[PDB]
Amino acid sequence: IAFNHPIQVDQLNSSYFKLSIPTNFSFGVTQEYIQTTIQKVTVDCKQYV
Amino acid sequence: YKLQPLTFLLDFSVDGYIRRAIDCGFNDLSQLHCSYESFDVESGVYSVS
Repeated sequence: IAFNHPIQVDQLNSSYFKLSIPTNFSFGVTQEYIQTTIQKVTVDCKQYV
Repeated sequence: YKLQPLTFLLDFSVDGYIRRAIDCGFNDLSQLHCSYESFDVESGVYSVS
Protein backbone atom coordinates (compact mmCIF):
# COMPACT_ATOMS: atom_id res chain seq x y z
CA ILE A 1 0.00 0.00 0.00
CA ALA A 2 1.61 3.33 -0.98
CA PHE A 3 0.77 6.94 -0.03
CA ASN A 4 0.25 8.75 -3.36
CA HIS A 5 1.84 12.21 -2.94
CA PRO A 6 -0.47 15.23 -3.58
CA ILE A 7 1.02 17.95 -5.87
CA GLN A 8 3.58 19.85 -3.73
CA VAL A 9 3.38 23.68 -3.99
CA ASP A 10 6.35 25.59 -2.46
CA GLN A 11 5.69 28.80 -0.46
CA LEU A 12 7.71 31.77 -1.84
CA ASN A 13 9.86 33.74 0.68
CA SER A 14 8.77 36.94 -1.18
CA SER A 15 5.39 38.62 -0.44
CA TYR A 16 4.10 37.33 -3.82
CA PHE A 17 2.61 33.81 -3.40
CA LYS A 18 2.53 30.84 -5.85
CA LEU A 19 -0.80 29.00 -6.48
CA SER A 20 -1.92 25.98 -8.60
CA ILE A 21 -5.01 26.57 -10.83
CA PRO A 22 -7.11 23.81 -12.56
CA THR A 23 -7.30 23.76 -16.41
CA ASN A 24 -10.20 21.29 -17.09
CA PHE A 25 -13.83 20.80 -15.83
CA SER A 26 -13.49 16.98 -15.31
CA PHE A 27 -17.22 16.43 -14.39
CA GLY A 28 -18.92 13.04 -13.77
CA VAL A 29 -18.59 12.39 -9.97
CA THR A 30 -21.55 10.39 -8.44
CA GLN A 31 -22.49 7.36 -6.13
CA GLU A 32 -24.61 7.53 -2.89
CA TYR A 33 -27.25 5.41 -0.99
CA ILE A 34 -29.08 5.95 2.38
CA GLN A 35 -31.01 2.70 3.28
CA THR A 36 -33.88 4.86 4.71
CA THR A 37 -36.35 1.97 5.46
CA ILE A 38 -36.35 -1.81 6.29
CA GLN A 39 -38.86 -4.63 5.48
CA LYS A 40 -41.88 -4.88 7.87
CA VAL A 41 -42.61 -8.35 9.39
CA THR A 42 -45.48 -9.43 11.73
CA VAL A 43 -45.14 -12.76 13.66
CA ASP A 44 -48.25 -15.05 13.69
CA CYS A 45 -49.19 -16.57 17.11
CA LYS A 46 -50.30 -20.26 17.51
CA GLN A 47 -49.53 -21.21 13.86
CA TYR A 48 -45.75 -20.70 14.30
CA VAL A 49 -45.36 -22.85 17.48
CA TYR B 1 -74.55 -24.64 28.80
CA LYS B 2 -71.46 -26.94 28.66
CA LEU B 3 -68.22 -25.74 30.37
CA GLN B 4 -64.95 -25.69 28.32
CA PRO B 5 -61.44 -24.64 29.55
CA LEU B 6 -61.03 -21.09 28.12
CA THR B 7 -58.92 -17.96 28.81
CA PHE B 8 -61.26 -15.07 29.78
CA LEU B 9 -60.40 -11.37 30.31
CA LEU B 10 -62.44 -10.40 33.42
CA ASP B 11 -63.28 -6.82 34.54
CA PHE B 12 -63.46 -6.77 38.37
CA SER B 13 -65.66 -3.99 39.87
CA VAL B 14 -64.72 -1.98 43.02
CA ASP B 15 -67.67 -3.89 44.60
CA GLY B 16 -65.58 -6.98 43.67
CA TYR B 17 -68.26 -8.57 41.43
CA ILE B 18 -67.41 -8.93 37.70
CA ARG B 19 -69.94 -7.13 35.44
CA ARG B 20 -67.96 -7.54 32.16
CA ALA B 21 -66.03 -10.48 30.62
CA ILE B 22 -64.31 -11.22 27.23
CA ASP B 23 -63.44 -14.60 25.61
CA CYS B 24 -60.22 -14.64 23.49
CA GLY B 25 -61.48 -17.60 21.39
CA PHE B 26 -64.60 -15.92 19.91
CA ASN B 27 -63.88 -13.25 17.17
CA ASP B 28 -60.70 -11.40 16.03
CA LEU B 29 -61.44 -8.30 18.20
CA SER B 30 -61.60 -10.40 21.41
CA GLN B 31 -58.00 -11.65 20.85
CA LEU B 32 -56.93 -7.97 20.46
CA HIS B 33 -58.78 -7.18 23.75
CA CYS B 34 -57.06 -10.15 25.50
CA SER B 35 -53.72 -8.68 24.27
CA TYR B 36 -52.67 -5.66 26.48
CA GLU B 37 -55.08 -7.13 29.12
CA SER B 38 -57.44 -4.21 28.28
CA PHE B 39 -61.20 -4.10 27.46
CA ASP B 40 -60.52 -0.99 25.28
CA VAL B 41 -57.40 -0.86 23.01
CA GLU B 42 -55.94 1.83 20.65
CA SER B 43 -57.46 2.00 17.11
CA GLY B 44 -55.27 0.52 14.33
CA VAL B 45 -54.64 -2.50 12.05
CA TYR B 46 -53.50 -5.58 14.04
CA SER B 47 -52.32 -9.03 12.80
CA VAL B 48 -54.50 -12.02 13.91
CA SER B 49 -53.84 -15.81 14.13
